[PDB]
Amino acid sequence: HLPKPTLWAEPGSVITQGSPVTLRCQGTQEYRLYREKKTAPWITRIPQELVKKGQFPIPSITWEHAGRYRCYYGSDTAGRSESSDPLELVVTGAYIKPTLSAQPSPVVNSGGNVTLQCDSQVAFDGFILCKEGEDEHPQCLNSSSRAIFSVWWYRCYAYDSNSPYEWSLPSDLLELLVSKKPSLSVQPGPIVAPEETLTLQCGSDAGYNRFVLYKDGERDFLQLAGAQPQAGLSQANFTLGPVSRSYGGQYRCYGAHNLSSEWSAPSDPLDILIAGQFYDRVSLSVQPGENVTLLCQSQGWMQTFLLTKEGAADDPWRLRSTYQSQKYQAEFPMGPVTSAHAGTYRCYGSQSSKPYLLTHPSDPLELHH
Amino acid sequence: RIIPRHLQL
Amino acid sequence: SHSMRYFSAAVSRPGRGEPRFIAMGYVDDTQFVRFDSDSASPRMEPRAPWVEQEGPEYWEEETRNTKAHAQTDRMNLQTLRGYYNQSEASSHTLQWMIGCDLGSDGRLIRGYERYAYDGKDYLALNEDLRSWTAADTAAQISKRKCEAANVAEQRRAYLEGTCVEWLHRYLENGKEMLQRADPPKTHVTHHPVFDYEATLRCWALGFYPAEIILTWQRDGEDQTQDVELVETRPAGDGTFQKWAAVVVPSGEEQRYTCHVQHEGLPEPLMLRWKQ
Amino acid sequence: MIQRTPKIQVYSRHPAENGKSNFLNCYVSGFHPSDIEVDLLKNGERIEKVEHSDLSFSKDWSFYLLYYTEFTPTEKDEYACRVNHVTLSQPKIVKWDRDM
Repeated sequence: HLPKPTLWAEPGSVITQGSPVTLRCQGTQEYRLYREKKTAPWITRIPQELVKKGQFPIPSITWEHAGRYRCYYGSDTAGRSESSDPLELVVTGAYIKPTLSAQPSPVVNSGGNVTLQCDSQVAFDGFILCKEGEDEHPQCLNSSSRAIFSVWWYRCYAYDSNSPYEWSLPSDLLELLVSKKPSLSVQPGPIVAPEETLTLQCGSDAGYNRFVLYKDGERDFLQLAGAQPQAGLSQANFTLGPVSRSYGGQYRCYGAHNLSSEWSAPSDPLDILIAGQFYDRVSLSVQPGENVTLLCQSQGWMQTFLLTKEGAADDPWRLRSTYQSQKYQAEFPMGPVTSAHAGTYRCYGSQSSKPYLLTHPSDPLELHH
Repeated sequence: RIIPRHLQL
Repeated sequence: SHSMRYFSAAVSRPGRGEPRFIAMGYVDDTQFVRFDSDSASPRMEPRAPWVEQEGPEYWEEETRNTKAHAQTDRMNLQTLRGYYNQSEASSHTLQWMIGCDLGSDGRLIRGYERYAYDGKDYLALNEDLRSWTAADTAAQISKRKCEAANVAEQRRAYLEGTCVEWLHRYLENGKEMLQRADPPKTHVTHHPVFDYEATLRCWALGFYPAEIILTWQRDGEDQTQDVELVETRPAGDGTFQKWAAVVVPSGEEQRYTCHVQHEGLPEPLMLRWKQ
Repeated sequence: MIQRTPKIQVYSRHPAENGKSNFLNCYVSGFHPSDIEVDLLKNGERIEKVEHSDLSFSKDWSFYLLYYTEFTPTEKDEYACRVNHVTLSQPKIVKWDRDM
């Protein structure tokens, strides 16, 4: 009769439209529930057999039920107790689903902060970021068509302040993201033609099973797979489809274990370059135990020139170009062409404003001694 | 009395 | 203090025909002129008694200019679609607002012309009536056009001239209906939510014009933190209505008063629940 | 492209008293775009003789509208307003309350 009771909802206070819920007040048996500002007629229809036990079942929730509820009890000596803490029963599904996006990257390492923004096409004055997970119920926190939050699975709702207990449809589940770092490799090389196909082997010697691939500067994962360690290393082959001008960039991969969901440390940056993105071609010539030095030139303004060898590639030689004879060139010293270098060579051109983009390959230079 | 001309954007 | 405004809206419907153009005119709530492109014969049709007394040349020139506005705004829909690189299958809305405000004396104090695209401000005419304000880089193009043609001079000429003059004329032809001040009929209602709490609601019905101030006071002290205040809604017969409710504990309900202020009131009113 | 969900008010023209004629009003304000369906419901059934004011928009470019029809209130007769809009993934039904 003295103390305030407890008021909660099962299975929760945020319910999808039509789904059942069960309000619950608990003090010693004569409870009385009410809505704060507008009387809820659905309460007066609950059987007294349930009201005596603090069970207020809602067989199928609708918009007339959402609101702020309180509960008090006690009578007939020092009767009234203070009202229970307010329970804001919410119904979802009123509007379209917003878009949850992590800025600037969904990959933070540990003990850090990330910014999660909730975008919409309807001008609302309220957005909330409910944090999902496992059987411990999700928590939530309040905020023209954008909301900014700063912190297992997040998802955001949108609501109009004229009906603060009728939220929008739930957004799509977003999952965020310090072991020994994996290894990144690509075959045949980091330079790839437009219609060509590429693949990225990623694995480490710390015993992971599932690997993921992330290009620096992109919303979500690009691929995901699994593997098997026994005591040493594991490996997963990523697969990028027909490449284009938009595929060039820096890539990193990560790995995880069979059951746990905490990932590794970032791999080393893998630079993927795309060729054939310029019309002005290049020219690989040779100036001359022979102390030789081949030259790579072009007509268009190329900031840097690359040099590659069929074979030993994954070792591009990038030099700064120079202006000479109304053309742009770069001399690559070979010195004595031993039996080891002894290769077919190609050279590319590149502008600094388009770093991960190259021109067409030069015609192959058969360089033997 | 409405304005005679509309603007051309 | 009065004013006169003209509104327009052009909505494109791809695959469903030519974009629709609607235009309307008000004196300070009061629609007196309506144009619809989806009507049988699109004309500038009257919507108030004090405007039907105008001759047929009036309606003839009004309909002519309004048709020119319709075609011009349809070309604007196509043009702005070109500015924003938008698909030809998307529906878009272009809104327009012109008007002039007359102070207590009767001389112009403010005039404006505004353009919106898809519910967002696009191009505004500044208060000096000689400069423009663009919202985005696409609106800068329309701004450069208005600066190249120097249409701010014709716009200022309408806002300072024709707008004020015809506002006076409309006010004199409609003095009995527009320059009236109907005070709100007021009463306070009581609604229990449960024991130990109640809802006091202060009503103001059938008043004109629309502006009104409803305030709740606990022992002569404003309570504008825990008050529901609905936006002024029309009754449907040219009048307006509004209420304001506050939640009070049972017993302390005589300490609350509703201070209501309205133009048509000879002096501000103070209300208290009577049961 | 800015979208705004409509805000609904279901009210009577004059104070409600059973038996005496009155006007049921559904004032729908603050929505964008303008395409919208509004229906007056009596006991859940659609009232057919429903009129509406001329479509206009507010200062913030959001449209507003007023629907109305003659009716005689009763102790048991219930009225509501069903508004469907692009912003609403589910039609909004606002009941008539004599105290609001």
